This record gives sequence, structure tokens and C-alpha cells, in this order.
Amino acid sequence: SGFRKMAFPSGKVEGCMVQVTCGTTTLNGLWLDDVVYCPRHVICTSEDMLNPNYEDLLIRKSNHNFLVQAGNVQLRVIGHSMQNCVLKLKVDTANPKTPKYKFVRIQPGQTFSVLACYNGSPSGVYQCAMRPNFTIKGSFLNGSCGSVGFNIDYDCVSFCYMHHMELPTGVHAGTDLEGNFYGPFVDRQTAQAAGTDTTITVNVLAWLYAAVINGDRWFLNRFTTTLNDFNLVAMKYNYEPLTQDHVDILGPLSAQTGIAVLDMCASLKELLQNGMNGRTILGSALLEDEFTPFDVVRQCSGVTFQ
Amino acid sequence: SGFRKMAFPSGKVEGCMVQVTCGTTTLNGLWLDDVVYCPRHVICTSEDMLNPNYEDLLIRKSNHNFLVQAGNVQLRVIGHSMQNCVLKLKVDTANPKTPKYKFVRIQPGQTFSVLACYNGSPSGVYQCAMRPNFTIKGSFLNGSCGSVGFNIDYDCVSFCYMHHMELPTGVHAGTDLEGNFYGPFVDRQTAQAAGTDTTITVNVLAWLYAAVINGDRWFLNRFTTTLNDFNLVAMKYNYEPLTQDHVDILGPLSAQTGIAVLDMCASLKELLQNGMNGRTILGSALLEDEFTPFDVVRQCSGVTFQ
Ligand SMILES: *[C@H](O)[C@H](C[C@@H]1CC=NC1=O)NC(=O)[C@@H]1[C@@H]2[C@H](CN1C(=O)C(Oc1ccc(Cl)cc1)Oc1ccc(Cl)cc1)C2(C)C
Ligand SMILES: *[C@H](O)[C@H](C[C@@H]1CC=NC1=O)NC(=O)[C@@H]1[C@@H]2[C@H](CN1C(=O)C(Oc1ccc(Cl)cc1)Oc1ccc(Cl)cc1)C2(C)C
Repeated sequence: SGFRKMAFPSGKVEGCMVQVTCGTTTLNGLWLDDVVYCPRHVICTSEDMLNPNYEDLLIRKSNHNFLVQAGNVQLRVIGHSMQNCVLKLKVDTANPKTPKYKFVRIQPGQTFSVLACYNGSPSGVYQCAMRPNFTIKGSFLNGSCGSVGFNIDYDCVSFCYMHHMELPTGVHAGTDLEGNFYGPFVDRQTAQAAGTDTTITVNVLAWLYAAVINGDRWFLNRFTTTLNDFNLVAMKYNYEPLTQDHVDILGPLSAQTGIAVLDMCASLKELLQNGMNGRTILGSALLEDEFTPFDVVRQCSGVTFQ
Repeated sequence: SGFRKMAFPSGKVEGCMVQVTCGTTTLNGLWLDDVVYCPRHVICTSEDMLNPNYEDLLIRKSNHNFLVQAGNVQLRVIGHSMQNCVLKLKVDTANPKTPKYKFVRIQPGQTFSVLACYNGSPSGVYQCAMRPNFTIKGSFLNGSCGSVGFNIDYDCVSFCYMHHMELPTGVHAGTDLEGNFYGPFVDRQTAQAAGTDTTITVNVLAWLYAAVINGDRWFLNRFTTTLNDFNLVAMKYNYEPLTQDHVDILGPLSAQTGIAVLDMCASLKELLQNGMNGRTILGSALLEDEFTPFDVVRQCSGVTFQ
């Protein structure tokens, strides 16, 4: 029993974190095989980052300009190249701690674990969702660039996020490991804003199913609703539309608890229309949307990773 | 910017987890140097755990009854002994991944990270507080016994918790690594209940300071209050008393933000008396109490561990 915002064990990623220094800038890099991946704005200076021309900035660079440190062991850069918004530093040693891995790009609505890092040293781990507006509500201070987000399936690390910047609402933006930004953001210090967000509807329903599995049932009801009449209510609470695919995803949870998906939407409808009225659900006084249907089955069933 | 319930990187602990099997029971053990620590109710059967006599049960045991598996490598038990509610299995190999460590017992109100484990394989990591009633609100399924809780300071792991049981309200109880229970609980399947809980007052104030550091200020006010007049209000919202020591702990946070501790108590007083009125604080609609003043400074300053 219980339900916690749970991250993957971070060990396999901790062994890949290194410190990358170029001149005055220091940030984190990800060392897999004989390549170190890091944000390309490491080549930038303070006066550069207002409107940089990275291709120009990089041809003026040499390998020996890049100080790569894996703990207290130096790393020798033997090549470099730009891939979109990331830099790939080829080094003379392959990381013997390289796990089985994949570079995957996730969808808004999906979750992942973030290993926050400073000076190549891991600071903490936590769970995040990719917001519908392609931002993440992280916890990042200066120096955290190059920290990565990831999921683990069995023994394989699927890297999905590298941190690049903080936006003025306190939210965070970054790239997949191929260097392509999530959302309409650029690694320049120009005026940028997140874009209006919505609540991840299928995730709320998953979390309501976790609550039922854990003995919270006060929000249940005898009512029902059609998928279209629910979506009419979702649109007005700035929830995003529920699809038949989302209904299908929620199948196992519906089967496990005996509550048809559409019945749970009737519950969400009333919760949106009435609030919670001093009650809580899974220790929260808000409708939580950063748990996927997968996350719920993971935690409410006890799957591990090896 | 941002504020997340953040766990320590779990790598150093992942390398210590092993699977301990005795007859029909399988649970997790903690392998440090040449000792494996695990819950003593691993020696128990189904019919045993209603009222066991562990000393009797253990003399009927031999080393070869204990199957210890470190991944897919067997471990040879060469001795065993009971220490309070934990079992210490001496094995023929020292764990070469043994980190620098300490066995520490924490206070109610303090936090720690939990590496949830099944069959010696880590499943996930999350942050917990020790409740005033000596329970923890964890996420634990059958097979999770022997999972440990811990803090990391620089390179040293201070183990503070080993999981033993779930109570009927869905909360969890366990021991320090010397085998002594937190709270009035016993590793027997007799009727037991958690005992009435309170809210950790100093932690709420710390979290209010984190909110201010992160730009939430709507709950601030010009009022003030004496420590005694606050404690009179705390007692009636079932918050526990605030001490001058707690005021002292909150000093740096008060200095960083310019809000005297007693002024922040006046804010908490009004929040208790009025609620939040549709607003949120750090993405929560409830007053959060599982962040210590240390946790806040950690996250709002960016300290790492190596
Ligand atoms: C990398 O270590 C660092 C991590 C940031 C710093 C604090 N939290 C984080 O996640 N990233 C950066 O510094 C990037 C880097 C240049 C600018 N930048 C930003 O995150 C951010 O810079 C500011 C942050 C806060 C303030 Cl008050 C002012 C600037 O960039 C933007 C700020 C504001 C807008 Cl409207 C757009 C971008 C880059 C992007 C090369
Ligand atoms: C160890 O793997 C396991 C972990 C538990 C199981 C589910 N979540 C957990 O944290 N621990 C135990 O099984 C211990 C073990 C014997 C009993 N026990 C309990 O956690 C618990 O057992 C029950 C759980 C749920 C129900 Cl519906 C019924 C029993 O023990 C108690 C239950 C109820 C009371 Cl009032 C008191 C104890 C022990 C304690 C030797």
C-alpha cells in the first residue's frame, strides 16, 4: 500500500555524469562509450548567450579548450562536433560503466526521472512529467545544465531529456539527446514564454484508479457519461481531450478495480464541478496529473529493474 | 528555481542490495563488508508470524538454510546471529561496492530516501519523513521487507531505516539498522495501530520559506506573534509545538529571505485559520510538512554528494 511520486534508481546514470568546462562556463555532460554529450551553450560566454552563432563559435574552438573531468580523472578530448543543440566530445576512453541505453524522444503527458547534477556530481533524483506545452516543472539551479532525464526498462536506460534553460515562470526547457528542443524554445537569451498549459486528463484518471486501489473511494458515484459529454466538461476545465486510445490504456486499471473508464470520468466530472470539499485523495488536495497509467501499474504491482 | 520532493542518488545503496531466501520467505538484505542485514522475520513461516519465538526459531536454523543471492551470484553464508529485530548473516565475500557508511537513528520530523526493492532488485526511489508517531507513509508491496532508508552526506551513506511491516491504515513501520523499532511496534501479526499523528510544524515553516525563495508570497502579512501565542494556535490545529531551537534552525532561511521566523508563524497562523482559498503554494493545496530546513537549503542552494 501507499502511493509516492517515485523515481527510477539512478545508479546506472550516476556512472555516466562528468563535468565539462570550456573557458568560463562549467556544466554537466553525459559520458557513454567514448562520447561526452553536453549542451552546446557551453562554448558560449556571458556576452555570447544574448544572440550566439554557434557554428561560428565552434570553429574557433580546439579540443584542448574542453576540460572533461570524470570525478578526479581528467578526460582527453580527441574530437568534437555539433548535433543540433548538443555538443558531442569524442574522448580517448570509453566509459566502462556505460549501461545498455537508447536515445528516445517522449510525448507530452509522459513521465521520467531527472538526476540533478552540479559539476558532474549528482545532487538528487525526482520524477517529472513533460507538460502539454513541452516544459517541465523541474528543480534546477545554475550549473545544472546537462543533467538528464530518463526511464529504465529492465536493464536499459532510455535517455529522453537534457536540461538547457529556465524560463521566466520558473519552468524548464531542454532537448532530447539528439539535441532537438522540446517545444518552441531556443538556446538563446531572447524573450520566450512557456505557452498556455493544460491538465493531462488520462493521467488524472490513472491517479484516481491508484486512489481506489489504495482504499480512497469517496469520490466514486453511480453516474456515467459518454466520452463526448466528458470532453465537453474537460474543455471547460482546461483539461485536454480524452481519446478512445486513452480509454483503452486505462483498461487494465478499470479491470483491476471493477470501475468502467467512463464511470471514472463521471467521477472526475463531479470533482471538477464541485471540488473536493475539504477531502484529500492520496494525500493531495489537488487533482494530480504527473502519474501515467504505466506509473500506477508499476507502483501498484511492484515491477523492478535490473 | 522550482521545488521538488527530491531523493538522494541511490547508486551507492543499489550496490548493497541482495536477495535473502529462507524456506518459503523471500525478502531483501543489505550487504556491507561481509555481513548481510535483513529482517529477522525471514526465518518465520506463515503460521509462525502470528506469535513467533524468534530465538527458538533461529537455533533450529543452519547457515545453509539461508540462500543469499547478489544478482546471479550465490552468496555463501558462514555464520548468523540475531541483533534485536534484524538478522546478521556473515558471508564468505566482502561486498567490493561497500560505500563509506554509518548506522544512525533519526528523530521524528527528519527525512530520508527509500530505495524500494523486490527480490534484491531496486524498483524505485522516493523521499519520506519519519512521522511524529514513528510511522512512515511509504509505498511498499509484499516482498519489500529489507528495503532501507538513508541519507547521504558527501560520500558517506547514513542508513537509518529498514522496512518490516505495513499497518492497517496503509502506513509502514520498521527498525534502525541495529534492529530497534521506530515506535511501539513489534514484528508479530498482532493487532497494532499507528497512534495519533501531528503535523511537523518546523517543516511547514521551512516549506513556506522555500515558497518565498521561489516567488510565492501571497500568504505573507504584516502581522506578528509571540512564540507562545503561536503554540496556542498550533495545539488546536494538531500541529506540534515550535521550540526556540526550531526558531534557531530557521535562522538562515529567515536571514536569506528577510522574513523573521515569528513573522512567518503569523502567516502560518492565518493560513491555519482561513485556509488557502483556492490558492496553492509550491504547487500544493495543502500545507506540506515533509521538508526539513536542511532539505530546503539543500535544494534552494544546490549541494551535491560524491
Ligand atoms: C545551465 O547551467 C543553466 C541552468 C538554468 C539556470 C537556472 N536554472 C536553470 O535551469 N541554463 C542557462 O543559464 C541558460 C543558458 C543561457 C540562459 N539560460 C537560462 O536558463 C535563462 O537565463 C536566465 C534565467 C533567469 C533569469 Cl532572471 C534571467 C535569465 O534563459 C532565459 C531567460 C529568460 C528568457 Cl525570457 C529566455 C531564456 C542559455 C539559454 C544559453
Ligand atoms: C515484508 O516483505 C512485508 C512487507 C509488507 C507487506 C505489504 N506491505 C508491506 O510493507 N511485511 C510483512 O508481511 C510483515 C511481516 C508479518 C506481517 N507483516 C505485515 O506487514 C502486516 O501484515 C498484514 C498486512 C496487510 C493485511 Cl490486510 C494483513 C496483514 O502485519 C500486520 C498487519 C496488521 C496488524 Cl494490526 C499488525 C501487523 C510480519 C510483521 C512478521
